[PDB]
Amino acid sequence: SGAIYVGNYRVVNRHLATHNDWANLVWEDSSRDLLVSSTTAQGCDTIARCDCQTGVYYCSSRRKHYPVSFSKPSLIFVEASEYYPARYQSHLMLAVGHSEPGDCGGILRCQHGVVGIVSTGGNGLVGFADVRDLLWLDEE
Ligand SMILES: COc1ccccc1NC(N)=S
Ligand SMILES: COc1ccccc1NC(N)=S
Ligand SMILES: COc1ccccc1NC(N)=S
Ligand SMILES: [Zn+2]
Repeated sequence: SGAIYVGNYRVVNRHLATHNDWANLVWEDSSRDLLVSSTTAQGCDTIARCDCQTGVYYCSSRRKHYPVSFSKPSLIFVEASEYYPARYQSHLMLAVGHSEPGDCGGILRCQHGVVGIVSTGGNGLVGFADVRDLLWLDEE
């Protein structure tokens, strides 16, 4: 689990979105595994606006943060999970690292702020759903 809190937006994995999230939906994209919902309070997080390929991610299944190098957001043929079938998951970044379902929502961060959240795993890779292209998260 885990979320990003930027202004009056809450950013979660679409597959972990709550009823409250769907009842307060701002935007969702199955292809990206992202959902954003409205919030009443303001949030602690700044979104990275950058093309960094190095950062640090939180892995709940290790209670550890790991420094990683990661690929630029791509369309990545992700194998079936319990939430999605095998297709092109878009805006996905891959790194060599451990990942489990309960790790989805872990933050990846660079010097410019939050880059994305854990979305995929398996075979010694971790995939992150990028949020740095969602410029609208910074206003209104
Ligand atoms: C690797 O993360 C950082 C490094 C230096 C400054 C800021 C950050 N990012 C956040 N605190 S979200
Ligand atoms: C980080 O999540 C995964 C790890 C391994 C395989 C699949 C997934 N995706 C899920 N949504 S549970
Ligand atoms: C061995 O840990 C898992 C268990 C089930 C699904 C995915 C994982 N994670 C990796 N293989 S990175
Ligand atoms: Zn950066």
